[PDB]
Amino acid sequence: PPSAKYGGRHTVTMIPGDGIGPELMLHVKSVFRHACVPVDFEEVHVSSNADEEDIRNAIMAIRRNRVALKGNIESHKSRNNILRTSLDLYANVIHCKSLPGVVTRHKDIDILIVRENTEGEYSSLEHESVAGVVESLKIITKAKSLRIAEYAFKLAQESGRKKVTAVHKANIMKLGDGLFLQCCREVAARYPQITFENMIVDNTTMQLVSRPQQFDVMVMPNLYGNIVNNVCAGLVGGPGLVAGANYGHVYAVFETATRNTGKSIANKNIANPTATLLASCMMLDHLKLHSYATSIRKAVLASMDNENMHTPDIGGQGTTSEAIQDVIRHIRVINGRAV
Amino acid sequence: QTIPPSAKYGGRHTVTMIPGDGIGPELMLHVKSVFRHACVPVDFEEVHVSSNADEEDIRNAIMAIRRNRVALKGNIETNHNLPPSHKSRNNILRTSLDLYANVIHCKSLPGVVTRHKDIDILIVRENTEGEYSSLEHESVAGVVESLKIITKAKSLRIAEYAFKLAQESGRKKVTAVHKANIMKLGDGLFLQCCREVAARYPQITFENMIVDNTTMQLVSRPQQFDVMVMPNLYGNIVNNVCAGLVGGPGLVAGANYGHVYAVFETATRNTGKSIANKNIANPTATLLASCMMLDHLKLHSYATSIRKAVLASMDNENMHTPDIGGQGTTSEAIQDVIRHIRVINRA
Amino acid sequence: SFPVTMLPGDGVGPELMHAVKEVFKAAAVPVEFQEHHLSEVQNMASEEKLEQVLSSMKENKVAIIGKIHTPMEYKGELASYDMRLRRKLDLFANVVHVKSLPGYMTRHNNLDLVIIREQTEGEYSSLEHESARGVIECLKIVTRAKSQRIAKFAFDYATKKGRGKVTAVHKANIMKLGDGLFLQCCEEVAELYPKIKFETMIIDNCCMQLVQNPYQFDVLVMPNLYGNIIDNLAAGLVGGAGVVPGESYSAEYAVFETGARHPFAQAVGRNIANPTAMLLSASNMLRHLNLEYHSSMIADAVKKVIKVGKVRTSDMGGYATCHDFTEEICRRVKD
Repeated sequence: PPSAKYGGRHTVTMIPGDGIGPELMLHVKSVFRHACVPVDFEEVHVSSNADEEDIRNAIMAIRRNRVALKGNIESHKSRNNILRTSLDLYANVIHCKSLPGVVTRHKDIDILIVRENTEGEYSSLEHESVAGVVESLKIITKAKSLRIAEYAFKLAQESGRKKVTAVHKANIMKLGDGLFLQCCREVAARYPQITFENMIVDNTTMQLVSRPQQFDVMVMPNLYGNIVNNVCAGLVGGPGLVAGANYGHVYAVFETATRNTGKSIANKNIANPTATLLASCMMLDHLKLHSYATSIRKAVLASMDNENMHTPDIGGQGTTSEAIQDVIRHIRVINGRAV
Repeated sequence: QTIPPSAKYGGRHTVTMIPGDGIGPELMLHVKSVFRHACVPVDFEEVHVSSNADEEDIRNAIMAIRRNRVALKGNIETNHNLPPSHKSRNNILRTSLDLYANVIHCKSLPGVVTRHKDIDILIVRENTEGEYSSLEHESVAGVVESLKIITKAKSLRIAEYAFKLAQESGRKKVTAVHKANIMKLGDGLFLQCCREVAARYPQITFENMIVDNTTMQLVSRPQQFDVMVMPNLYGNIVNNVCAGLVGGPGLVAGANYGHVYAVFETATRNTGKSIANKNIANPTATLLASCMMLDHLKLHSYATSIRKAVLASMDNENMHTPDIGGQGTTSEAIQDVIRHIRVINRA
Repeated sequence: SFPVTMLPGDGVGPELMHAVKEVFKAAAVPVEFQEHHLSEVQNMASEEKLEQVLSSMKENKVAIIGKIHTPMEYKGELASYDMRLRRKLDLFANVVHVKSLPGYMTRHNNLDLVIIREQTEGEYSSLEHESARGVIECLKIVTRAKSQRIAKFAFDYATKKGRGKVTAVHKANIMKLGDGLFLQCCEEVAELYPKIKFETMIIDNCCMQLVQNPYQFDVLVMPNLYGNIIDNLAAGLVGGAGVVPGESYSAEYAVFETGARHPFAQAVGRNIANPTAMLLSASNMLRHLNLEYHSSMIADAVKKVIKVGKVRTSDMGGYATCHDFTEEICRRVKD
């Protein structure tokens, strides 16, 4: 079919999942309600109950709308992995930014990390050649490297960024990374107005705790992610802040940075909604509703300039029912639009 | 689908070839023999085509064409029509192949004297949207409605083909053929379909002409025409007429192109069922079909040395076939062209 | 005239070609041979002059070689050169005619088959390492591209030469996803040539049937490892490496070599080697060079002298020198 676009408010696949998404989604439903957002929702069920084909029908819903926003879930494979293969989603992005409302150990942060999802691989297989001996295989495809190198440079010219860096370890793996390095080197000659940098992952991690301001755009194979990702997550504060997204050649799915369910903090009205809201912010940014996103974006970061609207996972004492209704106030609404 | 790439193993391009019914086979063997003497790196995949079992087998016969993007065929006797349900054996192939453009090349022959001389014309027409409508329902008795169809999309695809033809070949004038003065919308749609692309090739002069005066203009001063284009309905007229101007059906190469696939056919669709194995049939068209088939495989060096030959053998009066007014037999012609065919570049 | 590059290879390689030289110089074939001497087989330490051999090969578009015998545990990687060369000329398809010849009386007769063998993939890609002390792990590689293409060449040869059925050889009952992938690419193509019946035989079970009733087969397509195996088994049936000719095409270039590796015994230029395999391949080379005159003469000249039987070499139940046999080829082609 075609992406459905009935005239007026657009249609987006909506799925809460396990964890606080259901509590989260209704609050983002209330955020889209208050902001008069002309975006409907088609909620879809997920795994740990309706296993196998039941999720596929919901994917078939995501097969319709080229855009969805989700929480987190959970031999064989994972549902998130099975989803991004069933949609060929090969561009996992996260936006790590300093927040004027929570002082960290460092300030002035704006960072976009993009990795692949099948390219990094490293989960391909393994064989017990003999008792106690295992072969694991790094898999570097020239195509997907170029394709994820293109997504990095195109997005940088779209978001006005200045620098894009290649994170690698070609000094030790002369071929796998040495292919990925020159793979980015071919792309960088086609975007000469953007400065291109390479860096060993070691010296890169040392620079994050010392000078993260020298990092605008960071591209690497998907293996190095969990390191750089969960470091830049805690660098701006941790999980409940950074907003994630999984793109594809046609499809684009938004989510939180860390895939943690937080099943411990369940219905306690405690968990930080910041990231789940920011996921809708750059999800509206994908739908080109920048007006509606620029409102919700500055609204939460100015509402977070208060210390009583923090959540326990970052150090505060307030609940979700407060800061949510509090950002509802900081959304200036005149005559049915975000002004 | 499961379609692979048509490939050329170490030299010889592998081309699909169909014998057909009547004159078809007895000519193809000479085309083989002509090639084989000319040392042409083209191997031939024979496929028995139709009138023996036109039910499901031919279809396994489609596949060979869908494989090698280039085929050369003779003709197939028309279906008895007992089925009377479409089923043009030739037509079906061009449907399941998306063969939209049909191209013939009427050129004058210095050895074939006609009423007019110095003629060179390339004719272009569609197949599934160039009118030629089927349907035709009976509203009530004594009343029949026919529904000629123009599609704006296939009209531009055949239009762009008319101009992509002119630039690559160094032509100078494309001339549309239509009856927009009677069907203002149908043929005017095609007309404005031509005008749109006509501005994308400004170097190529463009002109329109009514189908009526165009026919008159042929029998008087046909040299003015360089490239002509129309929907498939008016073709049968222009084709058979331009065919008879420079000679007869056995002198016009033909071709049905697709978006990728390319099939070579004779200018005149004559079964010849009455001249079966008479060693009589005019080969000069069928040969010319192989010529532009080599030109499409980008082997001009051989299509050019073949072309200069067949013009060469034809000029002696004795080689003409009966269908054009001669007294010779094919075997003499094929060999005389083979005589004319020198060892260019072999031993 | 037409110039074709000649790679003598190792062993009797040069001693073969010099007979094809005397044969050619006796049938006035218009072919000068720009000999690109010694593809290194440890006779001369040579390497990465393959492009120099390709360069004359990007010109003359066709060549005939001897055998680049391959060395053992030398050359550091001893990455097989031919393949290395093969990779260079992209010679994915290697085709070895097995035609019992009128005179030669083996344990099998009037047998006519044809072996089709891929040359890039398979184990021949030297992918080995040490997992731990004395635990060596070696790769088997199959590309569904280079497998679809050899299956593509497989049937198009069957139709071009009018053969009956191709039968794909495999061991996919072990490597269910390796040969299994290759086995699928064949059926995906075997369905495309429905005029041609198509079988799938487990590798060993073929090699068994090949000694009992190889007459049941027609065309055989397989990866490289099964190829180099079946190639030598088959040639022994027809007569041996002394008669069996071989061709290896490409996208455009076309190569003609001996069918099997070579006579294992080191006759080594004692003029006791048989030039037949070369000559047949050499005539099958003229039959590609559109000199269908010379090729169809040379074969008959060779095919006759065999059926005569008055002159045979060690491999064929007789004792006679190479030049003894070569002259009689030349003599029986002058009249």
